[PDB]
Amino acid sequence: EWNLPPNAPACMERQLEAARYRSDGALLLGASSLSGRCWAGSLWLFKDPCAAPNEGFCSAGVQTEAGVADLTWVGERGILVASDSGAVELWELDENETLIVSKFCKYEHDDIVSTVSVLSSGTQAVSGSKDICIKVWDLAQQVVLSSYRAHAAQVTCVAASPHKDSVFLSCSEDNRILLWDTRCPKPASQIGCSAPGYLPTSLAWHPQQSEVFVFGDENGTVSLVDTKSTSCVLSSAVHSQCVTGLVFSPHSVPFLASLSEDCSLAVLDSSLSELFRSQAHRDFVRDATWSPLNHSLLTTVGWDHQVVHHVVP
Amino acid sequence: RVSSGRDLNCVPEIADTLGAVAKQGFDFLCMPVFHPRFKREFIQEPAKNRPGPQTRSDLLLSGRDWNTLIVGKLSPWIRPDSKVEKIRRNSEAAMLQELNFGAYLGLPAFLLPLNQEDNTNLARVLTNHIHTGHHSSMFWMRVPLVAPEDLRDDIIENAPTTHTEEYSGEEKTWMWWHNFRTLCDYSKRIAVALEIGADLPSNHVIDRWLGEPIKAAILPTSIFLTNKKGFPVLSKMHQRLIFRLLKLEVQFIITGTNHHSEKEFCSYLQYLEYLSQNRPPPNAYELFAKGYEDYLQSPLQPLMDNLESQTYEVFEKDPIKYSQYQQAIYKCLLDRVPEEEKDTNVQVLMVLGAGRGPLVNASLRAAKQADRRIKLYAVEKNPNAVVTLENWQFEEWGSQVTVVSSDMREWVAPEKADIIVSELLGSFADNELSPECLDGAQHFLKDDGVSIPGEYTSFLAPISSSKLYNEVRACREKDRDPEAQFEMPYVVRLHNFHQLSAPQPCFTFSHPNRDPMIDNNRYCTLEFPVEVNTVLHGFAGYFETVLYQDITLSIRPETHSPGMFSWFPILFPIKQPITVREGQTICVRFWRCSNSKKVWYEWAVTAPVCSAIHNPTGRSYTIGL
Ligand SMILES: O=C(NC[C@H](O)CN1CCc2ccccc2C1)c1ccnc(NC2CCC2)c1
Ligand SMILES: Nc1ncnc2c1ncn2[C@@H]1O[C@H](C[C@@H](N)CC[C@H](N)C(=O)O)[C@@H](O)[C@H]1O
Repeated sequence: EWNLPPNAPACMERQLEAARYRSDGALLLGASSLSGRCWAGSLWLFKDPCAAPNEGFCSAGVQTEAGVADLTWVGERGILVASDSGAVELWELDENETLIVSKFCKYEHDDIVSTVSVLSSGTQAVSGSKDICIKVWDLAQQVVLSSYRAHAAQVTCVAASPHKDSVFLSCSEDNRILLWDTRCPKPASQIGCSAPGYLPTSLAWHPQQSEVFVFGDENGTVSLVDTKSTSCVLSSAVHSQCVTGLVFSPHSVPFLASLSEDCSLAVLDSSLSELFRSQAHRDFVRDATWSPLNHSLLTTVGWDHQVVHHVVP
Repeated sequence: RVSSGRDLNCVPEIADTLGAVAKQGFDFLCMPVFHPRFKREFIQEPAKNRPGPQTRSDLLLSGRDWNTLIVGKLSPWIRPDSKVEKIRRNSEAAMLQELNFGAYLGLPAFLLPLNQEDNTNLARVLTNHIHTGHHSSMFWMRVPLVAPEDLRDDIIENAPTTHTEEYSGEEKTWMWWHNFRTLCDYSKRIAVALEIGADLPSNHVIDRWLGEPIKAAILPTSIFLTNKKGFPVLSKMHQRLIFRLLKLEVQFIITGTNHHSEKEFCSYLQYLEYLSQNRPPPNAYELFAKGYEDYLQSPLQPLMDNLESQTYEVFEKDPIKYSQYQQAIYKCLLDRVPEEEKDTNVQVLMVLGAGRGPLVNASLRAAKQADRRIKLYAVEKNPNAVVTLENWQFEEWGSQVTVVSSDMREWVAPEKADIIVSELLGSFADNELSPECLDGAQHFLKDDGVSIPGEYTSFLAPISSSKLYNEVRACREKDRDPEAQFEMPYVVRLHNFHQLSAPQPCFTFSHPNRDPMIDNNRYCTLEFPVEVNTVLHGFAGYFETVLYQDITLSIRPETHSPGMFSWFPILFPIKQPITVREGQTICVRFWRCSNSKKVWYEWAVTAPVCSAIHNPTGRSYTIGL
């Protein structure tokens, strides 16, 4: 309680959902209250990454109406939020960067919005929900351009391609990983290994090859997939439980951060061999973000309310 | 007025949320009891030892509010039938936890989804919970008219939506529910929350839910069309389903966000209220039968027991049965005595089973309408009704009516009758032993004498109803055969059922019966063409009767008499439900049996599969002579 600036809440809810480093080195935090009297959420900015999760030494903060199931940076001051309320909302950062103010809040999904990703241009975004739909957004115009009901069960993850504004991945509990291209009349294409295995839970594009990606399944296995091959290249049983997220390092030859509900972090090479493992968390590990300033520094958040900074070999 | 609720998957503050939905006009709320995203671990450390609280407090609402306003929802992450063992285990425990919490709170209902084919383990865990402790919560199964896989946009290049139509394939959703409630052994605690879609399926797969225990109908906001003034309305075929559901009486549940931001949320509800206010009002029949829906009544013993004063009182109010009888006597008098004889020929009329005397009055009204003269006998075996009769004949009727206190099979008549009038009919026509009674009494009808009624015919139709099948099952008593409930017919205002084929004639009786050897025993085979997939739970009985010539009474739905509440259908159940496929023929066999002391029915199904012969020997049900 050193400061806690104007508009920022006095307290932060226990369940840390997302952590995202900005290009300038500042750290974005998304959090939910998943128990107790109030089931809400909050957004936080920490220009001092070591100061988190302490509400006292924060740059900015705000309370959302409902929980934060997912979020992402929009450029440098925009914050895009996947909400429990069914709404997708955009929060615009202050010019002094001390207030987080709502820009739009659009109630378009019929259920919890579980996943969001910003497309390469930064003008458009794709959201995924439990209402089984996937939606394409115009961020400047504050509207849905396209709505897609391709899946047969709730949407788990949507990930925009690094460089193509019309391509994105999506996976659902209907056991489908879909490769999208909204230029086609039939935009979705079912991509997998050979035989349908365990439900896909997490997706990450390669930061340099817009043609390869990794997917984690609910059984703790991480796999490498080539799009132009449609064959599963390499796979490893990384975790003992569901893989909830995958984040590549900003390195030349990138390392892969892998988080799981078994409360552990893993860092793997390009051939998916284990380099580092952290059991520093006592609850679910929810997000991982690599430091832009130090490329061997990696930050993880969990439902244990721990913000942890790792040093990776 | 409709009873409706709001479905929500997001509740930041239970106090504020409930207030808002109440102000909007909803009767109840469907909400999670734990946070939908709050996945809990039960087995491996450290997530297992996650500091509490696990959810919010019961103290946040009054006991009354939990009991009447809240419907619980299972957490969407709970997958008891997952292929992953670890997820299977956690979901088993999480389901029990959430269910126990609902029971702890005293919730009136709790929602669980059927969103896939295999729900075996979900069924097992729920069955296990039902048989653990003491609670009376309803379990609503959320199941859609159309499966999500068969509703998806045709937008996957390498996986097209199989365009070739499938009659059975479009019915898969009913088989999801059917299998579930079979595994749970038709627990009376498991009902249906049917999810309506934008594309209503083909009309048959809608029929499928006819006769299932539907307690709620879920309407997503996304299915609502918008009119010229920007208000939510429904398609003509959607209105059709709504009216069918209103007739069945179900609760409606609005789900999804408000997709019409120009107006309030109560507008969706305003429309349902509008639709309910716009139904046709109850007819004369539905006003008297209003509270009898699917209520099973034990078979009456017409000869061994005596009817209560209040029983006679109710039926005497029938707007059609008596005037129809008056007209039948009116037509018969004219036909029997020509104009030139209107003062010389006095017709002898005998009311056999006169009750409290309304048919006697009907006979008097008929004679003074035909301008003919009659002599009345009023025979009644119920000595208590005889009281009413003799007070009537002293105060009003006079010597024109001779009251006889005896059984018609016994009464030694002083003279022979021109016309015998009787109303001895049960719901299956001959199930109050009208044949046997009029047979023992016809010896005092003149050789050219008329019997009113002249003849009667019973009818049968096969039916589907899990609702009624459960009601019969629940009629098990101590100190008798554990399966006797299934071997007797019930008088019931059939409501939540599906008729699987058109009624066909069963047994017929004519009066008088100048047959040399009189035999009332019967054996009849009926074949019922069925054109839907379904489950057979029993046979609805109806009847028709010829009073005189073209004057008739009927409870057969095709030819039913307007306003006549006096008879409800009968239900003949069967021990075990029988699967029937589209295009198959149901073959039933009915026997009418008897000895000197009693009359009973025996019945069996021979196709598509056999049932056990029901009620052999009258071991479970007879009607005493
Ligand atoms: O069908 C029913 N019972 C079978 C009897 O054979 C019906 N008849 C009707 C005419 C009648 C008249 C006088 C005395 C008894 C009876 C029984 C029945 C049972 C319970 N309620 C019924 N209808 C409700 C009365 C208001 C609607 C009909
Ligand atoms: N074998 C019998 N002999 C004389 N009366 C009978 C016999 N069987 C039935 N009844 C009487 O016939 C009546 C049948 C009633 N459904 C009709 C009552 C009356 N006629 C009415 O329509 O309101 C009952 O009052 C019975 O008690």
